[PDB]
Amino acid sequence: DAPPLTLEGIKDRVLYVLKLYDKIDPEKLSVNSHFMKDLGLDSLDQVEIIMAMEDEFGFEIPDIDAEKLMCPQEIVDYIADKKDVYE
Amino acid sequence: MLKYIIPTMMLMPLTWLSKNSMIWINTTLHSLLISLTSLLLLNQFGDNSLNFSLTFFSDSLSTPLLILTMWLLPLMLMASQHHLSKENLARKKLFISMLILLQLFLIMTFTATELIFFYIMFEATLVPTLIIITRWGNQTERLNAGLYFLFYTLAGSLPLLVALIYIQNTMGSLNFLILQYWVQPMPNSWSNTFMWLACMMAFMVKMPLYGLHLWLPKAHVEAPIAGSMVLAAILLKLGGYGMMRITLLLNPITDFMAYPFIMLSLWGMIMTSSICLRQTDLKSLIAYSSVSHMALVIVAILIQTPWSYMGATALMIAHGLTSSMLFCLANSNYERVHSRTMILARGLQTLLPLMAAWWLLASLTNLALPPSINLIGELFVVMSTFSWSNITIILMGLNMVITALYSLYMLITTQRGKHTHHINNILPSFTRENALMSLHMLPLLLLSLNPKIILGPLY
Amino acid sequence: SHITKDMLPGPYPKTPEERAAAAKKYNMRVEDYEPYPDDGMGYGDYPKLPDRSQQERDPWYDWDHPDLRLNWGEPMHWDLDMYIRNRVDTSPTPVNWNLMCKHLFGFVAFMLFMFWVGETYPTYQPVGPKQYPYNNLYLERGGDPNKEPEPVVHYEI
Amino acid sequence: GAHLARRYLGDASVEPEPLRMPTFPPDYGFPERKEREMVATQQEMNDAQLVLQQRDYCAHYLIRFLKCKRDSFPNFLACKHEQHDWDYCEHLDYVKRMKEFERERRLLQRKKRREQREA
Amino acid sequence: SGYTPDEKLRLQQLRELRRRWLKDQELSPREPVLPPRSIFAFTHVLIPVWIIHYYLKYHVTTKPYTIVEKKPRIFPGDTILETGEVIPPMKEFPDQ
Amino acid sequence: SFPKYEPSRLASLPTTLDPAEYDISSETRKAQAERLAIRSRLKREYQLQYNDPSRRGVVEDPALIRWTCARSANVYPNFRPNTKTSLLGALFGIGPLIFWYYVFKTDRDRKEKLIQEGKLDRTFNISY
Amino acid sequence: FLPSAAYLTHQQKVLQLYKRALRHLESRCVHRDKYRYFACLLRARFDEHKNEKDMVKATQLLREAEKEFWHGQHPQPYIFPESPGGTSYERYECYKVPEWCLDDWHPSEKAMYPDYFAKREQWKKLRRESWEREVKQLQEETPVGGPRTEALPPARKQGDLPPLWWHIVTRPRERP
Amino acid sequence: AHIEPRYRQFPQLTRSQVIQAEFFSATMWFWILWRFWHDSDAVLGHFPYPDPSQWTDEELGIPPD
Amino acid sequence: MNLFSSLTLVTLILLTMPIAAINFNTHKFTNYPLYVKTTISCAFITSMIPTMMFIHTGQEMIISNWHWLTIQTLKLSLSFKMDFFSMMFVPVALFVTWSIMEFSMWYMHSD
Amino acid sequence: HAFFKAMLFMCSGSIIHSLNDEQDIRKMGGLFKAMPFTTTALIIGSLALTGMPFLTGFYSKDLIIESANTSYTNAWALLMTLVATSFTAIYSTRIIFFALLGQPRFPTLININENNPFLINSIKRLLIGSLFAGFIISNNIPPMTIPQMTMPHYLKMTALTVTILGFILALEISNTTHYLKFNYPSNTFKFSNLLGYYPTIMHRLTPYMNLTMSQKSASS
Amino acid sequence: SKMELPDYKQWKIEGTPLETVQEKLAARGLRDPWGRNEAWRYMGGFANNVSFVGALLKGFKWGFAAFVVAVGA
Repeated sequence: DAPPLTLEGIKDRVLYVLKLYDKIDPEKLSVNSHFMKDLGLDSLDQVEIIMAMEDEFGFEIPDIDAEKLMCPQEIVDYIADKKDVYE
Repeated sequence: MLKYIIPTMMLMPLTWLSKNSMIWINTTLHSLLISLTSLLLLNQFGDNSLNFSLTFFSDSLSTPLLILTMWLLPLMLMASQHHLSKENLARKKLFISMLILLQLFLIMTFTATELIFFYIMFEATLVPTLIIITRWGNQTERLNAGLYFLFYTLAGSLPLLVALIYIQNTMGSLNFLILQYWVQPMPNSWSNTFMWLACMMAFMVKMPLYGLHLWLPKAHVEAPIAGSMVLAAILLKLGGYGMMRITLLLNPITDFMAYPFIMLSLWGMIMTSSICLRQTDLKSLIAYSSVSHMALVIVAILIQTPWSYMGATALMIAHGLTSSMLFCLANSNYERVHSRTMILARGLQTLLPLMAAWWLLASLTNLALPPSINLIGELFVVMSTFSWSNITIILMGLNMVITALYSLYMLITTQRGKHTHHINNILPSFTRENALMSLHMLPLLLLSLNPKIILGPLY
Repeated sequence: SHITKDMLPGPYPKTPEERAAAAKKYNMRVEDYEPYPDDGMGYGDYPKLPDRSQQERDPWYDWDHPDLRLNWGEPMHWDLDMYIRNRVDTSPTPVNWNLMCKHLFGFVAFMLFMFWVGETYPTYQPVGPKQYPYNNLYLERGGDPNKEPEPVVHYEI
Repeated sequence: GAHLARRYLGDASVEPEPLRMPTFPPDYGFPERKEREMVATQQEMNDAQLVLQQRDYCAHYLIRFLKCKRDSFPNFLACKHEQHDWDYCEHLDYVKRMKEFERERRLLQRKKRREQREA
Repeated sequence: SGYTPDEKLRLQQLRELRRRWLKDQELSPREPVLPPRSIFAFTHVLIPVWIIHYYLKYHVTTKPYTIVEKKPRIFPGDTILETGEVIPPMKEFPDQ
Repeated sequence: SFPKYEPSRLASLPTTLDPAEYDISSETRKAQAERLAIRSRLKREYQLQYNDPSRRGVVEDPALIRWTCARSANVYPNFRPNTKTSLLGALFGIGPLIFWYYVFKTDRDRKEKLIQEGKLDRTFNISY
Repeated sequence: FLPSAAYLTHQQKVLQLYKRALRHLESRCVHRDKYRYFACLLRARFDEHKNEKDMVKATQLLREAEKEFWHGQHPQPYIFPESPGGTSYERYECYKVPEWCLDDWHPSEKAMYPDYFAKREQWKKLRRESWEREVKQLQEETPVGGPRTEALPPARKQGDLPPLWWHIVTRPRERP
Repeated sequence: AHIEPRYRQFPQLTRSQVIQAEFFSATMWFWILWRFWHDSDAVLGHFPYPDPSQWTDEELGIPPD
Repeated sequence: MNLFSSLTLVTLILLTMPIAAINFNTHKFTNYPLYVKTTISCAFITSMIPTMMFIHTGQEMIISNWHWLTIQTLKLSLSFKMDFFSMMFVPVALFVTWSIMEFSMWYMHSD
Repeated sequence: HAFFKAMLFMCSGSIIHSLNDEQDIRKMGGLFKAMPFTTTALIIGSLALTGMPFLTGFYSKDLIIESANTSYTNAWALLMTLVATSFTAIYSTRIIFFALLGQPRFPTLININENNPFLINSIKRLLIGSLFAGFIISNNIPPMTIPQMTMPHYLKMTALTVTILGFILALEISNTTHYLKFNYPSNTFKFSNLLGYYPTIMHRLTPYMNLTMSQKSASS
Repeated sequence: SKMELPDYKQWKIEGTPLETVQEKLAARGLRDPWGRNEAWRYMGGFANNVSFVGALLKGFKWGFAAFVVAVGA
């Protein structure tokens, strides 16, 4: 029970499940994008996104962090911290 | 028997006129030689005891205890370094010669003929243990420990002398055969009740019984490992040996006058197994375990069945080995961390991956794993007490359940689940402690194969 | 080493200096220091805590001691040896406690009463006893080689 | 079945109690109808070490069953006709026991209710 | 709320340190370690079988009250293997 | 729609339906700030005396030492014999002892009188 | 009970309620489509009075929401098999050996793995080289006479490592 | 070299595991069909359960009362 | 029968080698799962025979030896009895555990 | 039963280690044709539960309940075996439906593999065991009791009756699970799900009482 | 460690329970779901996974032929 994770792979999987989400566009979907400034979605659907990451990868993230991710790059960084992603 | 007495004397000036890095091999080698020498003893057969003099003799109760003592000495002597090897040479020699004089009075005590000689050698067994635990008590209340120790054992064992002198000058001499072959029943006058109360109460103090068990825990949590093993194994089973001998007299009133002590022992066995489920200071759990097993011993002594005496002596020898071993493992853990507490030192399934095998083996002997001797003892005592009464088996089984639970809690508390990861000083296991474990648990399994030796006079 | 005045003699009174000393000593809030009080049960002057505290303390805080929820400096409630997880788990229950005990006692009482109703009223499929060939199968029960013949027969029906 | 429901709900007189079935004296409507042959040779039945609650009727079918099973052991599926016939004999024994039941049932019912509803 | 910049900077220094450590932990010098320096069924169902078959004749029959057999059941149409005499057959069957 | 979750000594009260967490006065904010400050300073002292590369031994927590000394050695001082202490002592120490004592007297007197009659099942009762 | 502040806030309290109710709705509802329907219905129910300028009516509706939530929770809320309470709860803790060990080996096995132990020795020299001055000065330098927080500042000054990092970096890899 | 993992699509099946899966299911069903029909009649009891004993008064032994 | 008692006692004694083997080995065998699986399979094939002999005729027998503490009017030896339950349950348990040896070869590959 | 549930546990562990040791039925939903060796294995096992007539599981369970029916019973234990056979039917069918033939709800990056010689050998060996060994053992027993074999009508049919009504009852519970209502706990749901009340009450009351008495009365 | 990313705007949800429940929630008047996620759960080798009695009817597709051959045997 050890499939190897990598940074490009986790970036692709997180961007896949963000692009599959409804009320964003596949055009203006950047890695360095805000969940507050440019995507314009609210905190509620932001924590729906946080729930999507928790339900995909298989672990909770605490609410001391769920205040303050707000961008996909720090999402990738935080699952990189939970998983310690090197071979 | 003087063939065993006089080399135990001549092992003492050995320790004096050996030098630095020279006392150790001499003492340990020659004490193991004396262990073979008393392994030669076991000849005892059939009709009676065997008389090693006009002065000494051996019952078959005395042979396995005597072999246990001369087995337990070199184990103890190797066990009592690394906590005094950095102390002075003269003080180390004084410690070793104190243990040798201690063993000498133990052999004196076990090979007794007359009960007055037995009493003199009883308190001569007492006096080195005091000096050892007070001089190396290693904690702030060794004062109170030694004080409680000596005053309980003397002031309980004081009128025993008066009762034995009274028996001496009412029924002739006090050879165990002439205590036998001439004993007549003594009716229920109150003087007989006080005489029986005096003798049985002095040995009640030395077991301990439940109302006088706080003699014990300070005297084991504030003792060095050598005095703790001496005290637990040899002194408590020596008290049981003494009551097993002197219970030959005064059988026609022990039925009428034995009712409160049995009930005190039973309810206190339940309470003591309960009290060692929740305490800290891991060293003390073995002490209250010892109080529980000795309460079961006292039930077995005051009921007077041959089944009961066979179970009693098996429980004595097996619990002596179990308690001495488990004290040695607790000393190993205290050598690891300077705590003595229970919840601090944790983990240790990863680290030291075969120390846990010895903890598991000791914990399952204290569980009374069934081929071992401890289950043989406990089982025959339960059989004899169920023939005594059709009701006491509730207490025995509830003792079994709570004994299982606290022994297992001792196992999986300190050595299961997670290291506290601020320890970072424990060394991998030395060859010495592993050798001590191997000296404990080879003879217990080898008697588990062939246990017809250790059963008592009523074999 | 260890200071002599980091031991703990005597209860609460009097209120200014002793409560100030216990607040400096046990590392607690001043007016949250609670002695038991002094009913003479021993107990020293050690604090009362909210007493459950171990299926509490939600496990994502990332404190120091991972299986005890310690933080190296809490005053450590008196009955902690009964409160290590693996000993007593006082979770907030999904229903109640009174509802639990009343429904469990009711179900077990009803099932044992129906067991008694079964015990007084057996079933049987309507059939007489077996026709044992030699005097209710005599001489092959407990013994009796020539003591007493016990004559009883069967008739074809 | 529902016979036990009748025995628990209705009148418990006319429904007979089990384990105390012999109540009425024998051959009350039979007279001279009995063989009870039992030619199963009890000494041989003890010689072959049979079981308690098998020292009973239809025994010689069991004797030949064990005999042919021992004598044809590698023929693992051999003895089935004797097994079926022993089953049929014990079926007739069970039928005879049920007939004994309802015999004593209808005797108790019709006799006692006839006498105590015309007397 | 979000991170402070100090937490972000401290956290990225820990990113670099944890990644260097974990990349060091995968050892690969192309050599991890270096060395310093019918029979089953035959032995197991013969040699303990031979020893137990030697044990179960001699010593176990010199101990007198030892391994004993609940008796082979004889049937009324058979004969005795040992000396030889028959058992009488069962009698008449009828009305099956 | 719900009987408002009566608590017990076993069922813990969860963090949601307190309902004291929703009457937030300034005193609760002050207490939470000071409690975070205490936990901050204790974790600071512990982490500075935890990550030292020269530190060989254990960190030697005074909390565990203080709790153990309060638990064992600081019982017998302090004490006064109260009505509650003496009552519970003579109840939970002497009551079960005298109860088990009387019932074993009863069982032993039954068995002694019954085998004095001789009508016991000791036709073979060897292992006594 | 949290490291950052003395309380969560009202906002994150409502947020944790939303996460818990949504998770319990997962544990209640299979087939995922009616789940998606009911999740959007719950989102609308929180959309009904999101924009209350009031506060006391908001927290009273929060308490009544907790009542209708605790009445309507699930017996087994769907805990993931990595979470505490869940199926794993440090499942492979058998091999989560701390790294203060592995230096107490015989030098035969230290000859078996040479490069790893050389690099580990320079790790420990990196640890001791910047342990006293920078780390203890940054700890006894910044805060108030009471610390009053459980965060800690980085080593943004010039060079070396942020303080108190050894038992944070050197952890088990959570699947060995 | 061995089988691959894929992402959010139906996994591929090699032919061996699926053909022995269908084989084992079909052989269970063949066994229970052949065993239900060959001799037993294990659902039934092979012998007719009678009425209450025969419902024949003046048989089984009574007097005309 | 000498064959019957011999095969039952070697079904006992085949479950005695591997524990003392790796207690005496100190050179870590690679084929240790294969070894435990094949000794359980050999125990199974030795246990299939006397059960078939049991149903074939009967011959329902007890073994009893090495009495220790034959103290009072009782005695106790190591003794076990081949009737029907202890006779022909043992192949089922050995067969089940042999398949579990296979499944635990695979399932515990990564420890 | 031994052949039976050894094969069942082994199939379950095959599924669990196939899907990254996640083990829960929620987040497992549809795994039929994720290779159907294991799905075939579990439907063999769970239909051998209650004894699809007539397999190895038929003989034991159904001759036991019919012999209990033809016995001087306690008139309540018969109804207990009735309700218990119905219950074991309904959770067998529910666990097959929720495990295998639902809609697939399990997280991505699938790593399902059973092309594995040891696992196909073990599952093969135990389905071959649990299909034949009940008949083989039950055939050649020495007859140690008298079989009844003479049952009334509607008392031999009742085994298959209860198992079929259990299948239909779990089927209609499944087709109500297809619906959408978000129903509420009615406390019999809670009594069934939460172990009802016995481990919680005993494991939170019996440790607290003996250790309340250990601290106050015994030790201090 | 490549994955090739089976990508977005491909699912296009249409899966009949999700589409009809977005119909029902549209008639309710919300029209704000999570969206096109679960079509990987509702199509592919999925999308009418067989009903429960079908897994029990699965047994005789190779079964009846073998049974008729054994009847002819």
